[PDB]
Amino acid sequence: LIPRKVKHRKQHHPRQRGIASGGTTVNFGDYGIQALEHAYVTNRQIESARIAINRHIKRGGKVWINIFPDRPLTKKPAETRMGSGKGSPEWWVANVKPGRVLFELSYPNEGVARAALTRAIHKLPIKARIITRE
Amino acid sequence: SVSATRRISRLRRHTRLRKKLSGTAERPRLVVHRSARHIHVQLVNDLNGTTVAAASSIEADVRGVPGDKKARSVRVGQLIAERAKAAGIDTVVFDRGGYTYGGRIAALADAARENGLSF
Amino acid sequence: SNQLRVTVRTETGKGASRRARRAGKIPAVLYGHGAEPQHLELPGHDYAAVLRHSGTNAVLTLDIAGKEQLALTKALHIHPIRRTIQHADLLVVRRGEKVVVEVSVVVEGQAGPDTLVTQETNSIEIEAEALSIPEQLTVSIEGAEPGTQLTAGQIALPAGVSLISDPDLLVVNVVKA
Amino acid sequence: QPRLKERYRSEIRDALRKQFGYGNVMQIPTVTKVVVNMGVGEAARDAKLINGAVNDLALITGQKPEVRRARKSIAQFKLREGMPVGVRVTLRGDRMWEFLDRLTSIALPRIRDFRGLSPKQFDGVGNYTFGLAEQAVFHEVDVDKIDRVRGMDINVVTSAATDDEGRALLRALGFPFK
Amino acid sequence: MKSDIHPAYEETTVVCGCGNTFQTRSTKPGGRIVVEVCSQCHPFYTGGRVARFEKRY
Amino acid sequence: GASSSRNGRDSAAQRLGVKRYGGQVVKAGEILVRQRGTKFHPGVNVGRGGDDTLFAKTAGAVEFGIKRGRKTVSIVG
RNA sequence: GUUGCGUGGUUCACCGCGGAGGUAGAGCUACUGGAUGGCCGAUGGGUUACUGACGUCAGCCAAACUCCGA
RNA sequence: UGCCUCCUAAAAUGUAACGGAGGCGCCCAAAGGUUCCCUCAACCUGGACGGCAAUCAGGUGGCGAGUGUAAAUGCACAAG
RNA sequence: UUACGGCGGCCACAGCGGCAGGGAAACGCCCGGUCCCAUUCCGAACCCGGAAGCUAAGCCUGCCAGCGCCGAUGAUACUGCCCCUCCGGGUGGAAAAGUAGGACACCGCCGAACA
Ligand SMILES: [Mg+2]
Ligand SMILES: [Mg+2]
Ligand SMILES: [Mg+2]
Ligand SMILES: [Mg+2]
Ligand SMILES: [Mg+2]
Ligand SMILES: [Mg+2]
Ligand SMILES: [Mg+2]
Ligand SMILES: [Mg+2]
Ligand SMILES: [Mg+2]
Ligand SMILES: [Mg+2]
Ligand SMILES: [Mg+2]
Ligand SMILES: [Mg+2]
Ligand SMILES: [Mg+2]
Ligand SMILES: [Mg+2]
Ligand SMILES: [Mg+2]
Ligand SMILES: [Mg+2]
Ligand SMILES: [Mg+2]
Ligand SMILES: [Mg+2]
Ligand SMILES: [Mg+2]
Ligand SMILES: [Mg+2]
Ligand SMILES: [Mg+2]
Ligand SMILES: [Zn+2]
Repeated sequence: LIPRKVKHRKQHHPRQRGIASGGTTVNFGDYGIQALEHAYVTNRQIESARIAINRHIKRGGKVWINIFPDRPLTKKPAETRMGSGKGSPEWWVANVKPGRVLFELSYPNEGVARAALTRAIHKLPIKARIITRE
Repeated sequence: SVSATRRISRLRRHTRLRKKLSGTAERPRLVVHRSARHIHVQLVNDLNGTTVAAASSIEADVRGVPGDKKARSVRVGQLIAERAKAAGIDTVVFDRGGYTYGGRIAALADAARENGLSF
Repeated sequence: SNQLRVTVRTETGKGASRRARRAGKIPAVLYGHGAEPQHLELPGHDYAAVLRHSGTNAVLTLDIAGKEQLALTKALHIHPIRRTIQHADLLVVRRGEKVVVEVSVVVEGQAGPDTLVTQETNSIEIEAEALSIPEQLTVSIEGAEPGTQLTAGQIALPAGVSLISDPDLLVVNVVKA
Repeated sequence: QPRLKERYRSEIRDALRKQFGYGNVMQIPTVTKVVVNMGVGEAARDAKLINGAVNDLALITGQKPEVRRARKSIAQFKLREGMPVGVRVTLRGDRMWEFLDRLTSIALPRIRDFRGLSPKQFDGVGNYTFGLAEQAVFHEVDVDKIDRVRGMDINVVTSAATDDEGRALLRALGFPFK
Repeated sequence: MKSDIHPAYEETTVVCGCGNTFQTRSTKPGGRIVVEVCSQCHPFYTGGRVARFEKRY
Repeated sequence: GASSSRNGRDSAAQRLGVKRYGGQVVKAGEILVRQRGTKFHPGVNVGRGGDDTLFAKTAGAVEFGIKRGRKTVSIVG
């Protein structure tokens, strides 16, 4: 995942403070992964947690990703003193506040879908949990 | 419609010159309202919105004046000239009302300068 | 059916709503047919059980210091992390008024061929009077072919109940694979 | 008094009340303006329209037209802003009825292999627009004393509300339709 | 602008070869416009292979 | 080191803003709201100025208000 | 900062009253951009399992976005 | 390396870094003064050559166009 | 006092739209281009001289929450200052969104009809 344009190539770090206010409930699917703590979730971490939900159900189902990495982070070159400018962009971060639902899932069986979302919490740099549509 | 266009296009010309011409208690504003049959006139004093004097062609004095519609404009110009001097007014600002200065409104103002008012 | 005992709030603010929640109470308001709103506490664990069962609409019979009054449950406020009721809005009903209520929609059936049954909402807003004849509205998909999308029409709505959401809400969609 | 206007208030004015049930006589349609333009797009190159498109609509319609300038620049047409591309004349009153008469009587049956104007050319409101292909339709220009041929399209704006209400008006004035 | 810019627009007698005539106002110098076809002498104002076989045979 | 001083420059801050607030007695000629454009508009006894400076014409107290959406600065004489 | 000579509560704090704001938060069919899943489908590509503009229904994001707004 | 605009800048003003973006060393004898008048872009339908888009006519359109030149604040009452 | 004509205050709780009704004086369309005046072309507009026709439209009045607009109480976010290792707590302020609802404006002066 990567955007096709951004208006500003070099941005500040998005601030990691506050309980989330939007996307706090499961809207598309029946099961979902809710965050519990602040972290930057990069596009490599989403595509790794996506292919761990897909390759455990192996057919059927539908997987929603209502989180997109559109905020860039920058990186200096390797052996460099401080302060000759700001570095070129390297990573792509989606700011994840506590309470935010990351992945969602509709699947007919309960124990397979719940044991597939656990295999994506172990790929993400947060503490998380599985919540249901009531 | 040709009637809805003329009403909006004249209260837009009238609000244009209203930005720069107000009228006060020592210098009122001689507003005109020209229609096809008659013309009206009133001094308005835009600080409290209170007409101090008015005149028109719908009353029986102007109705009997012989001549055309310019000739009935001179008579209503002479009336508010001697209805403003009966209330302590000798200088006013003039208000076209959105209309073009000329013809009947110009004959109203030329009849109000020769009878006391000093704009 | 749902007997429930409330009390009127002494002090109303940020610090007193926190002291009510640590004592096992839920703060709420009761605004209705033009009257002034009451500011009242809920008993907590009892209110969480008279809407876990008996649906979520769940016409309540309040006991405001002796006086009796019926009320619906308009809107809750759930904390995103504790997942506990913070604050309720209740509105009164005098034995039949055309209120607006969102209600559950379930799906009954199994599709035969390679068909993925997808749904876009679990609720439609229907109007009805007091003590709730309506409940969840079953949509019997018989196992149709994956080309037929089910709209807000072709719904099995009961009598005395009108559908006033929109007659184009896609509720069940079936596609290939 | 032009002969098509006094014919308009003699039988065309009353036959619209039987055909369309108007309650009041101010609802009867009447053509308001006839707008004629060339649209000489071959003037971004070589800029010659002075004796071309101005001194022939003066002979056809009756008065001097308006040299319309461009609004925006288009490079594929080699057109820059503020450059003469159109020549418009607007006909009102007595010169309008003397043009709609002189069109249908002596001009419009001189289109080469003419078989009728299309009655589908209304714009959803009741305003009619058709086109021509040459200047020699009108007898007021002589073909020996002109430059290159050029055509015109003609609007006829009516007070009618809908299409067939405006189609019935121009049918009685003398427009052919197929 | 409505003074010695516009061309001469005087009354003009129009005739046709059919015999129709009327009288309007046009820019033709002289007042003697003569047409050869009008709105009353022109058409449109006044109105298989199997059959070809037996015509041969 | 990559010489990324492609953008290292700024203008000078122009000290804009409101200079005399409401209910504050002013003299004749005192500048009330220095600004770019007409963020504030001239009302009674307030002139605009050449670079939209909104000075005072008459001594009195300053009061703000609304006049058909555009907000105004006026002086009670 | 000190000190001489002037001026004398003009300073400062709190309560009351009159004032300008665009931060935190929040919102976005209120704009400029980013963007997830549906429905409809302009074009494009081989009669159309590929492309999915513009709209529309739910859920979102922004130091250089703001109808709002402590 | 001086001047000009934004953000950083924490809702007055001010505020640093080899922090994030761009402009300037002009042009206009009307693109200045004044007086009077006008409303746009985009889209929909109709139209000879005419095309996605020249010019024309009619609908819908409250500012999405426009401002000599960068951005901000402005401007439809118009500063267009 | 009024299914009246002006001028303002106010700038959507007032705008937009739909549906009915209205013509005493007025307002309007309208009938004409000799006269001052007028169109980058046109008596369309601006202007002048008129009073044959009509409430069809503008305008005015009544009724509609449909699209817009306004909008609490409560609660949460945020936060000044204190207590705190963080989490959080005490005291003082308090939104945005949403919900209940509001709403087809209200007020002053002059003229004309009634009185
Ligand atoms: Mg949000
Ligand atoms: Mg600056
Ligand atoms: Mg200067
Ligand atoms: Mg010293
Ligand atoms: Mg205060
Ligand atoms: Mg404040
Ligand atoms: Mg800002
Ligand atoms: Mg923020
Ligand atoms: Mg967008
Ligand atoms: Mg999409
Ligand atoms: Mg912001
Ligand atoms: Mg500041
Ligand atoms: Mg500050
Ligand atoms: Mg440079
Ligand atoms: Mg000039
Ligand atoms: Mg200008
Ligand atoms: Mg009458
Ligand atoms: Mg006329
Ligand atoms: Mg009517
Ligand atoms: Mg509140
Ligand atoms: Mg609100
Ligand atoms: Zn003939």
